[PDB]
Amino acid sequence: RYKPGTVALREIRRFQKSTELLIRKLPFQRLVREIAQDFKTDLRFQSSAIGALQESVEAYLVSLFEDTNLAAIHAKRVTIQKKDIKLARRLRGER
Amino acid sequence: SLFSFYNYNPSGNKTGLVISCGHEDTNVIPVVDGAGILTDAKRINWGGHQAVDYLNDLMALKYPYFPTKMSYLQYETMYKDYCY
Repeated sequence: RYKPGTVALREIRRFQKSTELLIRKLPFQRLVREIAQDFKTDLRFQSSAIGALQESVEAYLVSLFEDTNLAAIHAKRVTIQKKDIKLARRLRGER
Repeated sequence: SLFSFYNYNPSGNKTGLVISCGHEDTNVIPVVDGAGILTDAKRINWGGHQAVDYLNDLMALKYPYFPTKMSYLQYETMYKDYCY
């Protein structure tokens, strides 16, 4: 049979060199549409602004995620938790 | 307005008061001996068009999350049917 962890680093390497888009266009597009509903009504968009939004969000999530990975290994751990995320938010200074 | 007054007073020399509610304005014209005294007429800048626009604005402000867009003719039907 198999062992966990080695296939985890395997598709870490598989997604590491490839630099594709990750999250699909349509559901995040709908989410952007409903999050702009409450400020102004009957707002349209364009396809370049949605892609700019996707790029900024994936950049934010990656830049938070290896930082919270570093926060996880500094407490001698591999699995991430709530308090690792709160510590990353506190140390990066959005509070 | 004076044409309608002449229609309902065909002698052409009567004395009366005319109130006309038009599409874009409302006028009050006094008539002396069949001749309109235009130095005493008055006008209010309000008509049916402004009334339907007023109803449309009130409905837009009342329900800000209405999912369907309503046309001018629909608001005209609501103004014609249920206003008194």
